[PDB]
This record gives sequence, structure tokens and C-alpha cells, in this order.
Amino acid sequence: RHRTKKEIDQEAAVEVSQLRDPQHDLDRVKKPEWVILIGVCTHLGCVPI
Amino acid sequence: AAKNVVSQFVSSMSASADVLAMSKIEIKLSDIPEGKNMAFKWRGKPLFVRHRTKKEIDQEAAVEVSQLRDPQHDLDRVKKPEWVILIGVCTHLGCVPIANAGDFGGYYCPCHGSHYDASGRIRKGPAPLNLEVPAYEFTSDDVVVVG
Amino acid sequence: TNMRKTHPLFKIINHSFIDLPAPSNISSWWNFGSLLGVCLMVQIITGLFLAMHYTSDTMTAFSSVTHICRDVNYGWLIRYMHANGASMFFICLFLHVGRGLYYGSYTFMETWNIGVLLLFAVMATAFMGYVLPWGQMSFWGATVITNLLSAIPYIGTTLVEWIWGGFSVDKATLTRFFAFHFILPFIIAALAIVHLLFLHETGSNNPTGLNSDADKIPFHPYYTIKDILGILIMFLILMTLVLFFPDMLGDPDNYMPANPLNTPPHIKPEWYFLFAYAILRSIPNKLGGVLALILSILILALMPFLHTSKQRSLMFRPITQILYWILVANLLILTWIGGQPVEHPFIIIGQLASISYFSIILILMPISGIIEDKMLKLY
Amino acid sequence: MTNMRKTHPLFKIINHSFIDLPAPSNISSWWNFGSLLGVCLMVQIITGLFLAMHYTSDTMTAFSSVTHICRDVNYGWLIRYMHANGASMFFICLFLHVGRGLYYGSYTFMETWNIGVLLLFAVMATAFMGYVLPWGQMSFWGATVITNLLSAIPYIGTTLVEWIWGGFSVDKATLTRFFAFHFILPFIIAALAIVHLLFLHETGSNNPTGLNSDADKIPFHPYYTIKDILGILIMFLILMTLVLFFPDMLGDPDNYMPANPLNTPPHIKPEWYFLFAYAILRSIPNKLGGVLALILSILILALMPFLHTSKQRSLMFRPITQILYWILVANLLILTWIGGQPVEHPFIIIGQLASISYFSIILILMPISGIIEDKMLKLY
Amino acid sequence: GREFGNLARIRHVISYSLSPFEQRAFPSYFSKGIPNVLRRTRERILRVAPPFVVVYLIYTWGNQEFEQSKRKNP
Amino acid sequence: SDLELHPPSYPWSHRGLLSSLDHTSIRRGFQVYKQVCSSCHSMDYVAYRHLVGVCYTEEEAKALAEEVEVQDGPNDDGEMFMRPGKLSDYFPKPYPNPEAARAANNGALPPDLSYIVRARHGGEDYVFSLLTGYCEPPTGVSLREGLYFNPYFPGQAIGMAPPIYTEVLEYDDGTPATMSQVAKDVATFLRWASEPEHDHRKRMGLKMLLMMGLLLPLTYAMKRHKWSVLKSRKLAYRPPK
Amino acid sequence: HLVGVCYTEEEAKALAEEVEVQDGPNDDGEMFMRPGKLSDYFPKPYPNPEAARAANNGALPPDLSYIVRARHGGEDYVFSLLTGYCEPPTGVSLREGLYFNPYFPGQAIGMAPPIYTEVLEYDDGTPATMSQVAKDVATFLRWA
Ligand SMILES: CCCCCCCCCCCCCCCCCC(=O)OC[C@H](COP(=O)(O)OCCN)OC(=O)CCCCCCCCCCCCCCCCC
Ligand SMILES: CCCCCCCCCCCCCCCCCC(=O)OC[C@H](COP(=O)(O)OCCN)OC(=O)CCCCCCCCCCCCCCCCC
Ligand code: HEC
Ligand code: HEC
Ligand code: HEM
Ligand code: HEM
Ligand code: HEM
Ligand code: HEM
Ligand code: FES
Repeated sequence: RHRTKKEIDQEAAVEVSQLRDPQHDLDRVKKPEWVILIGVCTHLGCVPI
Repeated sequence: AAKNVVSQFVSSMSASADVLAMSKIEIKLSDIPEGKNMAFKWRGKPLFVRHRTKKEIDQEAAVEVSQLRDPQHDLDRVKKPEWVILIGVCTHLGCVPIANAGDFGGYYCPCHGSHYDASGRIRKGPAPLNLEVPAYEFTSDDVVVVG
Repeated sequence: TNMRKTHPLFKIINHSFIDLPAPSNISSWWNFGSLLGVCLMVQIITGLFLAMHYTSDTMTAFSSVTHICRDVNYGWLIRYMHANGASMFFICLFLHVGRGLYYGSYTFMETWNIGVLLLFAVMATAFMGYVLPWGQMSFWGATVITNLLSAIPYIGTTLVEWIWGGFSVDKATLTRFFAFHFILPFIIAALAIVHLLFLHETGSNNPTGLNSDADKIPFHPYYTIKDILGILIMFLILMTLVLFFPDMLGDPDNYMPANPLNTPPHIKPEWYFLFAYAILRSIPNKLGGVLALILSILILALMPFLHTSKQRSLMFRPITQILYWILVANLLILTWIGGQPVEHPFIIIGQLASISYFSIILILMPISGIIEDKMLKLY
Repeated sequence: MTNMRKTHPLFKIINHSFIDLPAPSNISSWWNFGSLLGVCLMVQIITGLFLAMHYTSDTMTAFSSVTHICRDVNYGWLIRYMHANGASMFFICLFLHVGRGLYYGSYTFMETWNIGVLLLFAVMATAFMGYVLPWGQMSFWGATVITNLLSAIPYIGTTLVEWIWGGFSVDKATLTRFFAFHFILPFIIAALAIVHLLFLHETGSNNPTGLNSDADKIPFHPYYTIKDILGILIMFLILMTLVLFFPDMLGDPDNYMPANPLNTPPHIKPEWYFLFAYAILRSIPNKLGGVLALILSILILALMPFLHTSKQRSLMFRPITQILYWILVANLLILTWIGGQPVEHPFIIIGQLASISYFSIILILMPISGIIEDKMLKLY
Repeated sequence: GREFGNLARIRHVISYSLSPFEQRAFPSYFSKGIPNVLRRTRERILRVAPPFVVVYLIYTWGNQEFEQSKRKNP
Repeated sequence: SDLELHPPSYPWSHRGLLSSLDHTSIRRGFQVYKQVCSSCHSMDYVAYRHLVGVCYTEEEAKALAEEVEVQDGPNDDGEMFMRPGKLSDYFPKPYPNPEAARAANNGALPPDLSYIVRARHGGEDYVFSLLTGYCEPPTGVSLREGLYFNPYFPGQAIGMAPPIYTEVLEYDDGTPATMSQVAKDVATFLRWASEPEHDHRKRMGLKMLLMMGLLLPLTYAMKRHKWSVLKSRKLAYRPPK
Repeated sequence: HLVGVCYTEEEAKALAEEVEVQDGPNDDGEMFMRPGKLSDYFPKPYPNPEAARAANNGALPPDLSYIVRARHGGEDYVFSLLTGYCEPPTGVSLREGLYFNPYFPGQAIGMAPPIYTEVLEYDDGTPATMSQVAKDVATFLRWA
């Protein structure tokens, strides 16, 4: 996904401690302008939108 | 106990139920008019069922055993002469024959140029032998069992 | 003149099963050893009749197993006795190793080491056989335990790419696991021949631990009919476990087809691995967990050098008997904890269980042996 | 202090069988073929183990899995053609092994000879089902021809052939059980070879002179170890030149077509190491007689120890029986050639003559020649 | 080697045996079997049982603490 | 919700060790599956010939398979063609591929029901509690539209609309088609579908139990005989002093 | 398989890009069509052998993936068959749809003569004679 800069600022404003899974969101992406990820729902493999 | 376990292990290697359902596949009706060849998918092979009249059977009764390419006369292979059962497999390449064609009005192979006889013999052509006839048992004349 | 002592093929059978001197006082536990051999033959025989219909392909493995159960004559019988015979094989194996630990049978060091090689081989064989039906639990258990086997730096990732034959578990892994699962019981059978050969140079042990050469009996007809009776009792237990509770020990999640995008809420191996699994996740470090699993299974190999008493059996050692039964209790607790999810209070119970397991085997039993030696006025 | 070679038990076993085994000093290059058969058996185990890691016994995905081995698996062509040409080299080694046994009178080691006969039967069965396994045109049609030939024994032929097939023709059940049997059978071959070596080490080995070689015997190490290494490396030379330079001369090209139950090939012949027996089963125009003649050809090879009438063991000193032996060898060669030929003039009469000459030489002519030679040496 | 004939050296020992065909296979089965079963279990029960007793205690306490932990806090 | 309600134990006719399935209930449950559950669920591993000798006769299952179109092919001209079914054909799939099933069922995939009582903890108890446990959602939780509250589904959010009510179908043998009766019949049919060998297994187990109860004291008696030569043995000692 | 043998990776990728391959099913649950990748096999002209027999006048054109290893003579047979299309001799009647090739067994093949002088334009300035085309395609079939 080619993301948006408002989404970039909102997700960079996300606190690390309030997240369920501890992982840094700035280090989640290499380039901050794009998102590349597995599109698999972790239940059974439903396709998300 | 030993006889039971050994018999069960031997009987496991016999033909399974899906094979039994795929071996006596065709239980024919009488939906075939007088003279029409029709096709079935039996045991992975085209199986031909054709009705015949005694005029053509007496016409084909003048084929001698001595002058046949593979010797098989036209009187003993069928118990009911009015119903004829063939396998539609060429011995040359594995094609399908189409009936009532040629000078004899027999089967014709469109792959190949060869004109089979209407009883299933290779009349003219380089196929080394005839069309094989399976085993078949007779119930009442609406129904014939193949196997 | 007679063929029993002069014919070169019947001489081996006479030396190993007919005129072999055996202790006159060995209990039913020794029958377990012969039972293990019988289970091996049973598994091999039933395995061969699974191999006449199994198709090692990811499209047609689950379907082939269902065709074995539903369309092959008595195929459900053969499949479920193969599964419950693997379970009975591990039950008899565990009691065999427990007999070896209790009655001081590890002093036969060559026999003990060929034993632990056999144990490694049968654990790997049962692992790859459980991967073989290609259900949900087979795929996900294989992926989890092989990915944690990949934890070694600079070496483990190339080894896991070589084991998988690709990026993850796929058709190449399934086919090579089928080949390995078929061929490993024959190395197991040859190693059992070497096991028996290394045993027969010195004879069996007895429950008292003493020199039984003062009173020994031939193997025939006594232990012949005793092992026949043990075989009959084992076949009662196995056929009750097949014909009445065919999936009590099994896992229902293996009955769905392998969906690679369907991660189950719980992922477990079979029960006979579970204790090592609970030693695996008792340490929050992947190298530490895998190496601790290796020590938890190789402490049996370290066991003959941890013997300190001037006696051999535990028949006259009550404190070390208490420590042994605490060890068996701890092993049972480890199996239950490995069955359980990784939550409170299972994490601390599993940590204390693994710590007490290693402390009891490594430290506490030589201390108890030297205490009983001092207590018996000999040290 | 002790010797770990002679006191440690498995070291004692390998010291008895391989290091300090008293072997005859004068055994020729024909004695290398037992070790050649053993190492070629091991090559077959290893190459088949690596072949079964990608093979899938399924009639929709067997030929395609073979092509996937050939074209996508790294060096899969090398392992596959190593397996096929190793089967051919294995039967070459078997034929020369049995020829050594026939010439030098080694069949008087009777239980060793009979365990060998059982080994030969198992190996021929194993290679037959292995050739069935790639599911080409020739594999399916050779399996069909062999099993319909087996269906001629009375009152149990049809039941046994439909039990072997798992159905009413050769289909996927036959392919899966043939893969299982081909995988399992060489381990029974290996166990029977262990029994073969057991009986031979109890009875001692034989020399080309046929005399009692215990007057002059040498240890196996290092002499026959280095001779066996030389023979093994020569066999690897022959096997690897036939893999890398002529990979498709001992097979047939129409095994590279997929199996078609409708189309039948005009020349339905088995692999070359069956062809002589094939000629015997076409030497009689009766199917039961042909099956019986094949199995009792191998059974008179088993019965050969009972026909020894001479008072000398080896054929070193017996020239008439030497001439008869080489007539038998050339008769086996033309039996192979006739089995590789269609049923046409003049191959029926030549095949019949070859069969009756083979059975007359094995049964009748060789003991009479032994009697003649004993008379000519003033024995009786 | 380890065959009958040279296993050990026993002197001055006399053994008496009967045929199996003239003695009972179950001679006083219950009346002498029940007291030896009670004697054997009395000799071994204090070594064997209390580890499995505390196994049952830990099993029940772990199940109860797990079902309490899944329960929320009103 | 992380905590999950467990299904209770229902007193099934086949609950006991030697009690077989009720084949009339298997017949009625197959009628329930054909009329209702076959619209969205598949049973790819069960064929029409499997019903012969269990709950239907030969001509009955022949007619019930002949009233089904099966895509046979390929034709001699090289195409697929519809044909009447036969006894060797399996139960027809509702959808040609799982993604069309997802598209027709709001993303959720209806599972194949050949092993669905062998693949769930509870089995036919779970299936009965799922089909009869539909209720309105409690307060606090407000689920998404097109989902349904079921306390027995793990996660309590099922994508399956409740297919069972009173008189959802008819019964040819004259049975009141209530909610619980239809659910019980279809659970019995699903247990038969997962284990077609169930009754034969229990019969063989009964023969096994009787044969083992005969064989164990006799083999024990042989052991006691051949060991009673040794267990009555007495030893004496003659020290020379 | 063409990279490192005949073409570079960009050339073979461009060759596979002109291919139009069946794939799917998509999120909507049906077949769709895509340009081909490097991991796409060579396209079958017909979906099944019955349509192949129907289009090609009865006879089935075989798969030429092992055709040099499934014929005696190897690529000598392929070269002799492609260049050996001649008229039938005196007396023999050739049926329409069949052509006289003496190297085909039975001497009555169902294959029309597929090559002649300048049937395709080579990209390396090669004369496109029928013998050159036959020798090139025989070498390619030997490689294949
Ligand atoms: C001085 C003792 C006197 C006992 C007198 C009893 C009554 C006598 C009169 C009646 C006769 C009864 C039967 C006699 C049986 C044999 C003789 C006897 O009583 O022995 C006592 C027995 C063994 O004696 P001994 O070894 O000296 O005891 C050391 C204690 N540890 O020792 C015992 O029974 C004690 C066993 C205690 C075991 C405690 C185990 C606690 C830890 C278990 C942990 C398990 C794992 C937990 C999970 C870990 C991870 C979280
Ligand atoms: C007459 C004297 C011997 C022959 C002439 C040679 C004379 C040499 C004189 C000088 C001495 C030189 C050195 C001698 C070295 C040792 C002796 C030697 O080589 O002898 C010749 C040799 C064996 O001769 P010998 O076995 O003694 O004769 C048989 C007696 N009944 O070999 C022979 O005799 C030749 C044997 C030829 C056999 C031909 C067989 C033809 C038919 C084969 C059919 C095979 C296929 C069958 C197919 C059936 C179906 C179609
Ligand atoms: C179309 C409306 C369906 C009808 C008719 C039946 N089922 Fe169904 N089922 C359907 C869907 C879309 C799902 C998935 C639900 C989800 O949220 O993922 C299901 C699921 C099931 C299950 C599995 C439940 C589980 O926990 O795994 C079962 C056991 C089940 N359904 C049973 C069942 C029966 C017996 C039916 C006939 C009366 C039936 N369903 C009809 C869709 C539809
Ligand atoms: C459509 C007109 C085709 C063209 C273009 C090519 N081939 Fe063909 N071929 C075609 C048919 C219908 C057949 C079957 C003939 C029969 O008698 O059944 C064939 C056959 C072949 C064969 C097999 C010959 C054999 O002995 O088995 C070969 C080797 C062959 N054709 C080669 C070939 C080559 C190299 C082509 C490209 C120049 C080619 N064919 C084109 C139909 C058609
Ligand atoms: C593959 C499974 C195994 C088989 C088939 C097997 C087979 C046997 C057999 C046949 C015996 C002789 C009969 C007996 O005394 O019980 C035996 C004894 C023995 N085995 Fe094993 N065994 C196996 C696993 C093991 C393992 C894992 C160990 C090591 C922990 C082991 C160690 C021993 C010892 C020490 C003895 C000697 C018994 C004594 O004298 O006390 N075995 N085994
Ligand atoms: C050479 C002998 C063996 C062969 C050919 C063999 C073959 C097979 C095959 C084909 C399967 C898959 C079929 C199925 O899952 O029902 C299987 C499964 C299995 N095998 Fe084996 N096996 C052999 C020996 C063993 C042994 C010795 C063990 C025990 C260690 C074992 C344990 C298992 C297990 C646990 C399964 C999985 C059962 C399940 O589906 O749940 N096998 N085996
Ligand atoms: C499965 C293939 C076979 C293997 C692996 C095998 C293995 C061996 C080995 C290792 C030897 C000892 C070395 C030697 O003398 O060459 C030998 C000798 C022998 N074999 Fe075999 N053999 C096989 C087939 C046969 C057959 C089919 C026969 C029977 C015709 C046979 C009969 C003999 C005899 C008689 C000897 C002793 C010859 C002598 O001592 O000079 N072998 N075999
Ligand atoms: C246990 C060890 C063995 C295994 C696992 C094994 C496995 C296989 C496999 C998977 C194939 C199919 C691959 C292919 O056909 O291209 C095969 C083919 C074959 N095997 Fe074996 N094999 C073994 C031992 C043997 C032995 C001892 C022989 C006889 C010398 C033999 C003779 C053959 C033959 C003739 C083929 C057909 C080769 C071909 O036409 O491509 N195999 N084997
Ligand atoms: S291919 Fe049909 S008769 Fe020639």
C-alpha cells in the first residue's frame, strides 16, 4: 500500500506501551512512505480489504 | 485370532470399494434403437453397443476363417446376435472408430484411414488385430451386465 | 548331530533364545523389552500396509488417508493400529528406560548408549510419521519445531533451508519425510540387533542387582511363555485402545486439511514429546531452549557416570527410591504442563518442574547415594 | 592391556569377516564380483533413497514427477541414470557371479548356493517392480504382459492376478503397492546377503583350482581389500562412462512416453536381463508350460549341486565340460538376442532350439561329460 | 563363553523340584495371594504414593488458578 | 471473549461402548443434510454408494444419485457436459472453489462436513449445542451485522445464519420435524459421516473382548504350569563344618 | 529454462511477457487472465487431448518434450521426417487428411508438411531454408 502522510503521522504518534504486541512502529517499515505486509487474517486465512 | 488378522491383512490388498464401483460400471438399458451404435466410458475405454438386424448378420456370415487377418468367425462371439458389444480402441494408435462407414458399412477410424468391419474386424488397414470384445452376462433383455 | 547346536543359523537362535541363561527372578518389567521388539514389527507390518495406498503429495495425502479409512477394506483398522501402536511403542519405551534407571541397568554402558541411539531414532521416526498425514496439526507442528531448530546463528538457517527443501514446509519436505519415515525403522531394527548383541555378552540384570550366576534358568520354556503372556496383555491394551477409543490419545485438529494460513489457537506435538516441549519453553531463549531439550534427552547418556553407591539397584536404597519417584512425578507434571497453554500459572510450574528435573538427576541422586553409603557404615 | 580388534564384540565380528579372514591366495578377478554386487547394492540403496525424496507414486503425477527429478532437481538426472544403469551393472555382476559359481564348482557350498538362488529371485522381482515404477508406456505394458502371463495357473490364476493388481487391471493401486514393495525388498536382499556371507564364512571360500586351499591362505587385509578397491573403482569407471556418455542404450526409448492403456506398443519386451527368460516363455505355445519352464529354469540352476557326477570340483582340468559350458554361455547370449526380437520367421525355431539346447546341456550333457572325463582319466 | 556349564561355582547345594504335571498351577491362589499383595503394597506405598498425591494437588490447584485467572475482576 | 462455554454430555444412543448408531436417525439426518445443509456445506469424501447398506437400499440410493446432475467430461468433441449422476459419484460441492464460497457467505468459508465431529472438541455434542444454542446477544457486547451470537462457537461470532427451526423440512417416515429432532438427526448423520466404520468397529471390539477374556486365563495358566515347576522349588545347604 | 542457454533473463522475461496465461481464482471466485512470468510453462494449444484430436483431423499431435528420446534414431528421425515429405508411389491410395512420409511407420502420417523455404524470418540474418529450419528445430528438440 502507498500510504498517506496523515496516516504516517498518526501511526508515528502511537505509543509503544499502549499496543498489545510490543514492537516499534517506526522500525516496522523500512521506507516510511510504503507498507509491505502479509495480507492474511491470522484466524484462518480470510482475505482482508 | 491369527486367521482373522491374516485374512484381514490379505483382504486389505484386494480391490477397494471405489474400484468395485468403477469396474461393473455399465448396466445397460434398452434405450438404443435398431441399428444405432452408442458409446460408453467403461473402465477408461470407449465401449460400443449397437443393435443389429439378422440381414446384416447373415451377410457377414460369409466371412471365412481361413481368409481372416485374425481368425474369428461371426457366429460364436455373441450369444444374442441382435446386440453387439465392442471396445472402441484402436490397436495402432488408440483412437475411436465411427460405425456405418465404408464400402462394407463398418466402423471407420478418422485418425488413420482404416475401415474396420461392422462386427469389429480389421477389414482394410495396418492395424495388426481386431477390436476386442469384453465379458458380458445376460439378464432379462432390457438389462445386460458387463464385466 | 543335532541341528540346534551345529547348524550355523540355528546356533544363533539357540544362543540367543533357547539355551540362553537368564536370571530366575526377573519381574514383568523385563518383558517390556521384548514387547518393544514386537511393537517394532507390528509398526513395520502395519506401516507397509499403509504404504500400499499412501500418496506422498500435498494435494493427495489427506485425501489418500481418507480413502484408506473409507474405501480400503479394513483400512481404518490398519491406520488406527499404526497410530495407537506408535503410542503403545512409546509407553513400552518409557517403561523400558524407567526399568533401566531404577534397577541400575545403565552400568552396561555400551547397551545403554545403543539404547539412547535407538531412542533418538524412534523419536525422529515418530515425528516424521506424524507430519505424514498432512493435516493442520502435522503442518503446524512441523513448522514450529523445525523453525525453533533453526535457532543456531550462521548455521541453523542453512540447515533449515536444507531440511525443508525450500522456503518453508512444502511438498519436498513431505516427500523426503515419507522416505525418511519409511527407512528409519530398518536402522532401528539393525540397532536393536546390535543392542541385543551388546547385552548378551554379560547377561540380563535382576531386580536385586546381585550376581545371578548362582541361579539362572534357560530362556525356553520359561521366559518364552512369559513374553507370550506379556504380548497377549499388550495386545489387549492396544486393541482396546483401537477398537474402543481410537482417538482418545489423538488430536482432533489433525482432521482438518492443512491450511497454511490457519494458525490454530494451540499448537502441540503428540503426548510422548510433550515433556521435552515443556522443557523447551521453560527457558525464554531459543538457543537455551533447544540446547536444554538436547540435555534433557542426553542426560540419560550422562547417567552411567552419575552413579555413586557401592550397590547397584534401588531395591535397598529407600531415599534414592523416593528421589526416583519424585522424578517420575515431575516427568508426569512436565507432560501435563506441555499439554497446557503458556499462561499463568503454567509458566512458573514448568520452570520449577524443569529445574527440579535437572537438579534431581544431576545433583540430588549422587548426594542421596553417598548419604546412604555413609548411612550403611561403609564410607 | 588387550587388543580392541579381537575382544570388542562387533570389532571381533568385522575382524572375523573382513580383516583376519583366511582367504585363498590364488583367487582370480572373478572373485571380485561378490564385493561388486555388495557395493552396487549399496549404490542402489543410496541413489534410490535420494530418488524417493521426490518421487510420487500416483498415476496422474508419476511421469511428471520423474521429469521434475530430471529437469528441476539439482543433479536429479545424475542420480536417476545412476540408479538405472546401476541396475544394469547389478545384473551384469550377478550374471558373472553365477557364472563363476557354475564354472568353478562353487555350488557344492549348497546352502550358500540356495541362499544365493533366493537372492537372485528377490533381485529380479525388485528390479521388475522398479522398472514398473516410472509409469511409462513400456512399464505399464510390461507389467500387464507379465501379470496376464501369471494368470494361466489353474483355478487360482485369476484370483491371484486380481489380488496382485488390486483391481481388474493395472492401475494406481498397483503403482502404489509396487512402490512400497520396491522400496522394502532390497533390505530383505541385504539381510539374505548377510546370511549368504554367514554360510560362506562357515564353509570357507573356493579357489580356481578347486583344491584344498588351506595349505596356502593369506589374510584378507590388505590383499583382497586393495584388490576389491581396484575392482570397485573399475566398476565405477564402467558405470559412470555408461551414465555420462551413453545414458539411453540399455533401456528403450518408448519408456519416455506416458502410459496409455488404449495404445499398445508393437514391441513389448522387458529389460535386457529378463530377455533370455522371455525367449523361454515364447519357446512353448502354452502359457502354463511357459511359466513353468521359466521358474524351473531358475530352479534347475538351484538343482545344479545334485547333478555333479565328476570327481573333480572345478573345470580347470576338464576340457570337454569347458566346451559344454561355453556352448551354454553362447546359448544364453542368443537367448537374450531372440528375446529381444519379434515373434517372426526365423526366430520361433531358433528360440525353440536355444531353449531345448539350454535344458539339454544343463540336465543331460554335463554329467555325461563328467562321466566321460572320469573314464578318460582312468577313474572308472 | 556365557553358556550353561561354566557360569559360576556352587558347592554343597541341594535342590528339590516336582513335575508341573502333578502340582497345581494355582495352589491357594487367593488365600495366600491377598496377604502377599497387602505385604508388598505395605512395603512400597510410602515410597511410591506421596509424589503422585502432590501431583494431584498441583494439578487441581493449577486448574483452579487457571479458571480463576480467566475469570475477570468484579 | 477469551473464556469459552463447553458443551455438555448428551445421552446419545451410540454413547455406550457397545451401542451402535441408530440407522433410522442416520437416514433422517441425511435427508436433513440434503434438504438444508448441502446448500453451503460440502461432503467431498462421502459418496452415494456409502449410503447403501447403512440407511438406504440399492435402488433408493440409485434414484437419489440419479436426481443429481454431475459435470462429466471431457466429451469426444472436447468439452464438459452435464449428466445424470450414478452410485459411484460423490456428494456435489456447493461451490467450485473456496473463494466463491467466501464471496457468497460474507467472507467466511463454510467448512467441509466430512470430518466435522472428528475435528471439534465435543463432536456431536458440540454440533448439537451449536445448532440449538442460538440466542440473542447479551448486553455490553454489540456484534457486527451479518454475524450471529452463538456461545458455543469459539469467539462467539458465527457467520452462519441459524438454519434450524420447527418444520424446516418434512420427514417421509412421519416424524415431527422440530428444532431439536432435526439437530439430533443431523448430528447422528455427521457422526456416521466421520466414522462409517463405527458399528463394525464396536462389533469387532466385542469379539475382541470375549476372545481376550477367554484367552488370558488360559495363557496365564500355561505360564503358571511351566513356572510352577520352579515356584515350588526348595533349596537346601550342606556345609561340611 | 531458456536463461543461460539461449536468451538472457530480460530477453526470456520479455518472451514470457507476450504469453497470456490462465490463472486464478481471484477474490471474486473465478478464472482470470494474466501475462506470463518466467515460472510459466510453455502454453498448451488445447485444454485437453480430445480437443486436440478434434481440431487436428482425428490424429493426436504428441508432446514434443521427449520426442527425441521416444523415437529410434533420435533427431535423425526428426530431421528425416520433416524433410522427407514426398508424393506416394504408384498404386497406393492416400486418403485426404493423410500425407505420405516414408519415415513415419505405416508411411501415412496425419501431419501436414509444416516447414518450407522461408517459413519464418530469423533474427540473426540466417537463410531460412527448409533444411536449416529442420536442423535448428531438431537441435532444439534434442536440447529440450
Ligand atoms: C522417619 C519416617 C518414619 C515413617 C513411619 C511410617 C509408619 C511406620 C509404621 C507403619 C508401617 C507403614 C509402612 C512402612 C513402609 C516402609 C518404611 C517407611 O515408613 O519408610 C518411610 C519412607 C522411606 O524412609 P526414608 O527413605 O528413610 O525417608 C526419608 C524421607 N524423605 O519415607 C516416607 O514415607 C516419606 C516420604 C516423603 C516424600 C515427600 C516428597 C515431597 C516432594 C514431592 C515433589 C514432587 C514433584 C512436585 C513438583 C515439582 C515442581 C513444582
Ligand atoms: C581334434 C583335436 C582338437 C581340435 C583341434 C586342435 C588341435 C591342436 C593340436 C596341437 C596342440 C596345441 C595346444 C593344445 C592346448 C589344449 C588342447 C586343446 O585346445 O584342445 C582343443 C580343444 C579341446 O579339445 P577336447 O576337449 O580334448 O576335445 C573333445 C574330445 N571329446 O577344442 C576343440 O577341440 C574345439 C571344440 C570346438 C567346439 C565347437 C562347437 C560348435 C557348436 C557350438 C554351438 C553353440 C550354440 C548352440 C545353439 C543351439 C540353438 C541354435
Ligand atoms: C448457508 C447459510 C449454510 C447453511 C445452510 C449451513 N451452514 Fe454451517 N456454516 C456456514 C458458514 C458460512 C460457516 C462458517 C461460520 C463462521 O463464522 O466461520 C458454517 C459453519 C458450520 C460449522 C463449523 C462451526 C465451527 O465451529 O467450526 C458447522 C459444524 C456447521 N456449520 C454445521 C451446519 C449444519 C449441520 C448445517 C445443516 C443443518 C449447516 N451448517 C448449514 C454456512 C451454512
Ligand atoms: C499442425 C498442422 C502441426 C504443426 C504446425 C506441427 N505439427 Fe507435428 N504433428 C501434427 C499432428 C496432427 C501429428 C500426429 C500425426 C499422426 O500420424 O498421428 C504430428 C506429429 C508429429 C511428430 C510425431 C511423429 C511420430 O513418429 O510420432 C513429430 C516428431 C512432429 N509432429 C514434429 C513437428 C515439428 C518439429 C513441428 C514444428 C516444425 C511440427 N511437428 C509442427 C501437427 C502439427
Ligand atoms: C528401540 C527400542 C528398544 C528395543 C527394541 C530394545 C530392545 C531390548 C531388548 C530386546 C532387551 C532385552 C530384553 C530385556 O531385558 O528387556 C533390552 C534390554 C535392555 N535395554 Fe533395550 N530396547 C530399546 C530401547 C532401549 C533404550 C532407549 C535403552 C536405554 C535407556 C535401553 C537399554 C536397555 C538395557 C540397559 C537393557 C538391559 C536390561 C537389563 O539387564 O536390565 N533399551 N532392550
Ligand atoms: C517402516 C515402517 C513404517 C512405515 C512404512 C510407516 C509408514 C507410515 C505411513 C505411510 C503413515 C501415514 C499413514 C497414516 O497416517 O495413517 C504413517 C503414519 C505414522 N507413523 Fe509410521 N511407518 C512406519 C513405522 C513407524 C514407526 C516405527 C512409528 C513409531 C515411532 C511410526 C509412527 C507413525 C505415526 C505416529 C504416524 C501418524 C499417525 C497419524 O496419522 O496420526 N511409524 N506411517
Ligand atoms: C544379491 C547378490 C549377491 C551378493 C551381494 C552376493 C554376495 C557374495 C559375496 C560378498 C561373496 C563372497 C565374495 C565372492 O566370492 O565373490 C559371494 C560368494 C558366493 N556367492 Fe554370492 N552374492 C550374490 C548372488 C549370488 C547368487 C545369485 C549365487 C548363486 C548362484 C551366489 C552364490 C555364491 C557362491 C557359491 C559364492 C562362493 C564362491 C566362492 O567361494 O568361490 N551368490 N557372494
Ligand atoms: C531400497 C532401495 C531402492 C529404492 C528406494 C529404489 C527407489 C526407486 C525409485 C523411486 C525409482 C523410480 C525412479 C525412476 O524410475 O526414474 C526406482 C526405479 C528403478 N529401480 Fe529402484 N530403488 C531401490 C533399489 C533398487 C534395486 C536394488 C534395483 C535393482 C538393481 C532397482 C532397480 C530399479 C529400476 C530398474 C528402476 C527403473 C529405472 C527407470 O526406468 O527410470 N532399484 N527405484
Ligand atoms: S489408428 Fe485406428 S486403425 Fe489405425
